[PDB]
Amino acid sequence: TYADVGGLDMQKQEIREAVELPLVQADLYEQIGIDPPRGVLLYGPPGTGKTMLVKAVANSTKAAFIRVNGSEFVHKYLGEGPRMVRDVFRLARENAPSIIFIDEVDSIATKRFDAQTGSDREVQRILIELLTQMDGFDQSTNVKVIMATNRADTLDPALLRPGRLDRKIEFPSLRDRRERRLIFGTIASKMSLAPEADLDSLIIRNDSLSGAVIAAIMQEAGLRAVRKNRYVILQSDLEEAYATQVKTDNTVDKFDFYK
Amino acid sequence: DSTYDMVGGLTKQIKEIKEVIELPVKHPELFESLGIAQPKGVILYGPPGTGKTLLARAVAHHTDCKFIRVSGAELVQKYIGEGSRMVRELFVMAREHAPSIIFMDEIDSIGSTRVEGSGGGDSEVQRTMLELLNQLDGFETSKNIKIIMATNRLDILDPALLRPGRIDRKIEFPPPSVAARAEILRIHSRKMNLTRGINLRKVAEKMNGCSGADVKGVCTEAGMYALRERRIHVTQEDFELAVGKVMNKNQETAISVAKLFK
Amino acid sequence: TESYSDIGGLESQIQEIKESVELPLTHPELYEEMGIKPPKGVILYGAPGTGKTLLAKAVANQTSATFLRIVGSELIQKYLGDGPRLCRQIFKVAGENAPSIVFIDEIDAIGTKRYDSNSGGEREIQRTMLELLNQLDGFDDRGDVKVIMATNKIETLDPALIRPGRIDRKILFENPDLSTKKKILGIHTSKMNLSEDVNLETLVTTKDDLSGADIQAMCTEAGLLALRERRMQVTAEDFKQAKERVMKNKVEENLEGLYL
Amino acid sequence: MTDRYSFSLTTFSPSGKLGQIDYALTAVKQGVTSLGIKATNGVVIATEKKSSSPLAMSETLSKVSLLTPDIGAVYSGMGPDYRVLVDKSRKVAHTSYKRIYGEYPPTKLLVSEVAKIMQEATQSG
Amino acid sequence: AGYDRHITIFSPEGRLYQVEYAFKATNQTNINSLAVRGKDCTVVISQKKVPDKLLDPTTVSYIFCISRTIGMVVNGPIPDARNAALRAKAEAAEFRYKYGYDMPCDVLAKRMANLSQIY
Amino acid sequence: RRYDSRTTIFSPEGRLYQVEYALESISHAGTAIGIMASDGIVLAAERKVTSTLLEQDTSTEKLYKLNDKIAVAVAGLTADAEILINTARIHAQNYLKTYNEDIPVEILVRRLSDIKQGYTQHGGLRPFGVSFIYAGYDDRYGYQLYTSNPSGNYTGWKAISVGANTSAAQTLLQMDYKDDMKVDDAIELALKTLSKTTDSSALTYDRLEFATIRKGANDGEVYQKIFKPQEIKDILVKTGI
Amino acid sequence: LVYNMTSFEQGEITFDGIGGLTEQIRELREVIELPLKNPEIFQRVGIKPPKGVLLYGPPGTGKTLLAKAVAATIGANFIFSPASGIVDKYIGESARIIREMFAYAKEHEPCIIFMDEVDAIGGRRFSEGTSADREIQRTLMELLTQMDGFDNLGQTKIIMATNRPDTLDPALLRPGRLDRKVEIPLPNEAGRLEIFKIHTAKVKKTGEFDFEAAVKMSDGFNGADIRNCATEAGFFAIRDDRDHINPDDLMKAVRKVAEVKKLE
Amino acid sequence: SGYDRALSIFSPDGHIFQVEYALEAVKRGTCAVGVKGKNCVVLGCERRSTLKLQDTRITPSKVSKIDSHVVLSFSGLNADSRILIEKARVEAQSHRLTLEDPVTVEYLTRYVAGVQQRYTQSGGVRPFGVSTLIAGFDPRDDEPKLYQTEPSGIYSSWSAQTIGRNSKTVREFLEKNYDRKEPPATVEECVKLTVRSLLEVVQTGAKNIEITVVKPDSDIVALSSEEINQYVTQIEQEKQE
Ligand SMILES: Nc1ncnc2c1ncn2[C@@H]1O[C@H](COP(=O)(O)OP(=O)(O)OP(=O)(O)O)[C@@H](O)[C@H]1O
Ligand SMILES: Nc1ncnc2c1ncn2[C@@H]1O[C@H](COP(=O)(O)OP(=O)(O)OP(=O)(O)O)[C@@H](O)[C@H]1O
Ligand SMILES: Nc1ncnc2c1ncn2[C@@H]1O[C@H](COP(=O)(O)OP(=O)(O)O)[C@@H](O)[C@H]1O
Ligand SMILES: Nc1ncnc2c1ncn2[C@@H]1O[C@H](COP(=O)(O)OP(=O)(O)O)[C@@H](O)[C@H]1O
Repeated sequence: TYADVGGLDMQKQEIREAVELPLVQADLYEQIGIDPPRGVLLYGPPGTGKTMLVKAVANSTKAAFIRVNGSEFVHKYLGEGPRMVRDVFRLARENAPSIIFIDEVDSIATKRFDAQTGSDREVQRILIELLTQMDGFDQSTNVKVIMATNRADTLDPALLRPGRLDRKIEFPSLRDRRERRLIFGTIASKMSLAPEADLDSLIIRNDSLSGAVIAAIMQEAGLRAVRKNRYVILQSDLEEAYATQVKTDNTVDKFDFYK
Repeated sequence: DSTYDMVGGLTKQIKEIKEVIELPVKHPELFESLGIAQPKGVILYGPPGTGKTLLARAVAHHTDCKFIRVSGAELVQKYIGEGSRMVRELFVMAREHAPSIIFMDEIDSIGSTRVEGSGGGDSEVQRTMLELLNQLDGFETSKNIKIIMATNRLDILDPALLRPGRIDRKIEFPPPSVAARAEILRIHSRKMNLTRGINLRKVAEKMNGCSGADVKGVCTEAGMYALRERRIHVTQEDFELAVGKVMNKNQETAISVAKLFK
Repeated sequence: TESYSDIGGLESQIQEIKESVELPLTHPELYEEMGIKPPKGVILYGAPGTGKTLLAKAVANQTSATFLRIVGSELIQKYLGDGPRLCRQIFKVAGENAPSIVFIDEIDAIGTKRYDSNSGGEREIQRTMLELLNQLDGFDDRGDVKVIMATNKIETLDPALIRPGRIDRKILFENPDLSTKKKILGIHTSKMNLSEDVNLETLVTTKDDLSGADIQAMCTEAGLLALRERRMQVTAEDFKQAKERVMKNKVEENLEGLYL
Repeated sequence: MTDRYSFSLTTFSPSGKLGQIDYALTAVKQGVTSLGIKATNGVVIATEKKSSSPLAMSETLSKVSLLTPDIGAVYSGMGPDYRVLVDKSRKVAHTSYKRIYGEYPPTKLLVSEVAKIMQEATQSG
Repeated sequence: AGYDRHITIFSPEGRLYQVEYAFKATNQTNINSLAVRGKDCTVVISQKKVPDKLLDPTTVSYIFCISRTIGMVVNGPIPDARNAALRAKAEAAEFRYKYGYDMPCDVLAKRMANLSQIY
Repeated sequence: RRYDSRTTIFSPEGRLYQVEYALESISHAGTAIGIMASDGIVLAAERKVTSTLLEQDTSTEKLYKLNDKIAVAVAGLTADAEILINTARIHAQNYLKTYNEDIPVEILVRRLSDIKQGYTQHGGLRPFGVSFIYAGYDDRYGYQLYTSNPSGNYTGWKAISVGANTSAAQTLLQMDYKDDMKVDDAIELALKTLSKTTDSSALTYDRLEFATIRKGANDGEVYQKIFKPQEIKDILVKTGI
Repeated sequence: LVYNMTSFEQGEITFDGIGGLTEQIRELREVIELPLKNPEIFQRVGIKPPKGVLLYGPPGTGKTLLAKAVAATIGANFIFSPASGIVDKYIGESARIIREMFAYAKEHEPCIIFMDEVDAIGGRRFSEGTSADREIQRTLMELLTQMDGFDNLGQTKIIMATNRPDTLDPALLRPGRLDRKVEIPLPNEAGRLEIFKIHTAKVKKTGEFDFEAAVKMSDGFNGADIRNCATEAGFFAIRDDRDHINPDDLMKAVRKVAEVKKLE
Repeated sequence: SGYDRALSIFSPDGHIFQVEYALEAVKRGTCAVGVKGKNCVVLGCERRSTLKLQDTRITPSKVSKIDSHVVLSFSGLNADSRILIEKARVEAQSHRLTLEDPVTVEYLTRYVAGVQQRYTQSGGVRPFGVSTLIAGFDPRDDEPKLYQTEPSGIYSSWSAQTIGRNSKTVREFLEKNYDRKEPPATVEECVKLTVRSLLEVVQTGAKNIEITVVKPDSDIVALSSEEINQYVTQIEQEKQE
């Protein structure tokens, strides 16, 4: 949930008002008289903590909710992809007010080059199944979309405009110390650790990190000690762990490849 | 539905649409007296977020004819040789109601240029609507049916579609001028509030020709920078704030220092 | 429904279909006098906007025989084994209704190379292309039913059926020359006023790389373009603005100007 | 998602660009950082080194090198295409400018020579 | 797709592949050696595997004393190694006759490595 | 099978698709303009990039020089452009020391173009993608202005341009030009075009450079003036951007 | 049944009637048996139980006999998904199969996977045919999200067997799961008689013992070698209709059949 | 197929391809007509009126003489035409040097074809995308003659011939009018013969033409823009209706 998430002090706010506030408070939007937004987009590299935030929103929405990752769309028999896509948006407006989540679209949301194939030509019209729905003759005022991607600079601009994605949001990089101190305190505090607590010795390091690697180090450090016929606590000799979270050394193609 | 007061931004284009649509229906007698032809459907190309689909929902509000729609790729189908059946069972539903406009929002999924290594049923059902528009029985269908299609970039397609005889006009929806950009603010603002001592042309002239739909984004967003603070009313500096922002990121990835040339 | 006296241009092209279809019903004693029987088959190349379908519907106006209506995609079916029956149906009934004609159009939908695919549906057309062959020349003669097939591109398509036994002449069309643009223009314009400005032998001219179909758009696009000026009849400069428009995005010789 | 024109470097695409020089630069990124600043009285150059095996005497290698007493250089990219480049460079400082003008080159008439060592690579396939 | 059967082609991600195959083609002998310095000296060992029983073991050797005060221990298959040890036994005439004295090791590696760069 | 993999192949349609794929490269390049008029020739420029931490101030990019008489403007690739001018600067001097006088401008381009033809057929080699402008003065023909093309054919123009969006810029030049302009009619003309068909709204002094030829040498031959920034930031404000 | 055996959780092959290892098998004892035995600690720490493992190395090691065997000790359902036999030329339908099994595994209450030759997933992508290689990640990437989504179960374990480790470098998929990656051995010369003691049992052969077997087993250190030598050495005592083995047939067997096990 | 992407292989019909694809390039070029009277030769051109920015001080010129008794005209593309013109005039002045004697026209014509034969035979080379023709008089005689050349490397001797756009209209035309039963005598009918021949292409533009003729005794003479403008009218003067 929200409290289970660490340092999203900024990003956490924009969606819990772009999703929850309207259905709870919409008369005040039109008390001005404007149309609120419909779509957003969450672009940042992996492990930066995006796919889990919606799962927090899933716990607290009091609406419907749908999970479709981008690879689920395609099949071998053409024509059925889009009707599956049409089956979605009709299901949404039916069980309204509802919203939708996608965990990846870079297999779909692309630049629409000049195709000369069936594969590269059939993927495109899938994308067209979205555009003719998200803004065509038949639209509505209950659906909202939560896109997602590990990166967003290639998917076509025709998808990127207002009416479609009124509020897209960034994510931090992996070298920003403030939240790093906030995550270790978060994750570690959820369980019981040692008094010898050299965690203000690890944050200071220059290394770049995600929210995913942190789940690795603090778990596999919880592995080595629990493996020691012990009961709870994790010894301050987890120096194995941090250095065990050095995957660049485990990449010979990052060791003896270009030279 | 929406209406023609809302599609402001132009008149030259829209004043060319019912040059072909409204006249033959209401008044063919002069055109039968003059008795020359019958100009059939139309295409309108332009970049996205410009008002293509918008004009096409309005016109239905101001037509008096029946107005059939097909959204993106609801004709391409799984089994074989019934996509065509899904077509020829369309037009027969039109001729029942002799005045019948149709509409298909996008064709670049269907009507892309043909090849042999791939592209099957879709390059077939295109190869019979292309018959239905101007064939023997198409001459029968050619009486009163009118067509509108709204692509994004037309070089992709065949010429046979946009070949005249069936496509007699090819309209451009370019991104606007200052006064065009300036007005549609009001068309997306008049609901708002008694905006306080404000100009809106001094800000349009700031934002050079980007698109139209973007302007719907600044206005809705500007109120939102006023919505947070329980400031129901609207500011000036919130506008040139937002428009100066939301296009920055659009001008963020355009840079590159490859420079293998000069 | 249309007739002759509505084309003017195609003369080198039109004498054949006359020799295939319109004539032999009249004076077959010509062909036998030599000891000869006319073609069983015709085809028409593409180069669109040049009057292919127009020609076929003309002869239907005066043929004194049974005439048919097919586009290439009505043949195909869904149940995977009923398509090719349908072809034998239309040919036997034509014999029952002989002397008869057919017209299969845009058959690039059907006619393709033996692509040797892996789909499961694209096979059931190749068989459907094949009973035709086995029907049309095949094993046994069929009588006096004639084919007038059409297309828009053939330079890599229509593999094997294009041969004698099945088709005998290959008329081709292109965008006309200067000489034909003269008389063809008189066709459409022979109901309007043409107040005094005619000058037509400079209006149309070479380097107007246009079609034989766009002209009627130019003809009709002008009249209303004059109507909106509250002037029903027409002048020259009505047409000048039109030709300025419709020609605009046909071609661009930016890669030319090198062969100095 | 590129094809049929990065195969070589002597076929202009319709878009009008050469094949794989754009892709050589892709490694230049993937090498270590570097920098240099112009002051009003001097100039600086600097690089780190992520020496793979710590057992290496890191002093032996030198990212930086000499060209003259007055000129110095550094890269950010592939290694072994540097330590030959310099000998191919300072050999040119002598035979080109020095022995027909007496003294050492300025920087740009020493950099222009480096380029003519480079373009001779992108001449053929 | 190309990109692999030729040397002088970069991949679009930057890394070429053909040398990386040669970096991998060293250990077809399943041999592992070791070197270590001293206070005034240095030593090199080398594992041996002569499974068949008809090889005079004295001549099988991945060692080539190229000249005075130089040594070399190789990996990779033997024939390519001789094709390198020769060039070492050639330069040590030249650097002596051309510049006067014996080659240090560091130059001899710097020189030899430029040759394998040119390929 | 399409006919582009080598420049030694005619197409069945009778054309050499590789060469067109070079003449399109200059479209990526930066604008260049020249005007021919009474007193002397003028040129312009526009750098492709105008960022902060690189000095285009003293470092000319688009306007090299070939002799005190002749100066050029350059486009396209940069590595395949220097060697041309470093050939032209040789051929001229190798025309001087033998004939003891200056170069006629027509011979240079005739000799500089027919080598680009040499890199069009004989060998599987790249054609040099470059579109020079030539500006200079010879006595047998007075003032002169030529233009090149990486095929190898030239043309003696009056006032033209190349680079990004020249097709529109010509339309801004075809109809609003007068042969009797002295100098500054061409200047406010020239600088007005680049102001219209640019990429961004800066028009900063760094973004562009000018040059001139002038017969103002009173019975002496000729002068040049390649303007420093202080001579061109003062003129546009003196002209009304 | 449709797909695989599933072992009915009790078909009790001997994980110790084998000449394998004690360290590795005890390394696996941690990640599987300890929680399913003893949840009182992972609960006490709150760490979720582990996420799968890799077992590299080429065959002969027995890197599939232990797997279903220890699964038989705990009693889960053992199945297959050989990636060589999962790829399908069509655009989708390589990912559908992934989606069936994570679902169908959960149709059963416990279930564990044995993927093999998974390099078919983890390819270097040297061809770079974007019509294909854009899809290769598409089906692969679906695995990453189909595998650890909402599944908070302690029953659905994962295994991936991968000969040729590190051939994959499109993505090493390191962070998070794969809580072990066992340093697999080969059959040491000491383990030979540890292995020959296995298959030799259930025979009346006058012993058939020797120390000339590991020398024969030298470089033929693969379990199939010993399975087959005991096979064909069994076929030579009957070559003359004898009654019991002689150990010379073993010294004959491994010497004369590891030939194919060393040249091809 | 694949038989057409080189110069050193034969299709199974026996004929090479890259050569006669050149004949498709030359078809894309301008006209070039020539006629011989009884004692004088003429030559034409489909000059263009492109735009009002080429210097009227220097009109272009297809024609290019090599010596005072020989000329040359071509069509196709100009770059590959510039070379052999320079290898020609070089070769002629050598024949004056070595032999103290001018060139028989047949000897010249076999030198230009003697290069169009090697530039297709030995690969590593592209042909000359040009057809040409020769015109003039032999020394010490009035014998008129013109020869044609084409990139296959063969030389013929027509009496009238053309190359390029709508040549097919013309080569049939002169057959309907020109004939050896009545060979013309002097200029004003060879020109009155020719200026009408161009008209299939010229579409009534007289800023789109040039012309030359030939002398005995090693001379030539060019021609004006009004000196045709009357001939624009006598040819139209017959066209009263
Ligand atoms: N000039 C305008 N007048 C009114 N609305 C406009 C105008 N320009 C943009 N819009 C807004 O932009 C949206 C329409 O986008 P547009 O129709 O240009 O894209 P589209 O044609 O629907 O894209 P596609 O049809 O390719 O999916 C609407 O929300 C509309 O309110
Ligand atoms: N000589 C002519 N007189 C009148 N109209 C002509 C003439 N030639 C062509 N046309 C026009 O061309 C159109 C027919 O084009 P065409 O015959 O190519 O159609 P088609 O057979 O379906 O082929 P396509 O699919 O390429 O259009 C007609 O609508 C007609 O107006
Ligand atoms: N702030 C955080 N606290 C704890 N775990 C985090 C945090 N951010 C990310 N993670 C971990 O990273 C994973 C999410 O990866 P993510 O970047 O969302 O991949 P994707 O977006 O492709 O699904 C989660 O499983 C979670 O364990
Ligand atoms: N450690 C071992 N001890 C005894 N037999 C073994 C051992 N390892 C493998 N085997 C034999 O080899 C077979 C297993 O082959 P294996 O190497 O697991 O194939 P894969 O590696 O493809 O799973 C078993 O039937 C067994 O008889």
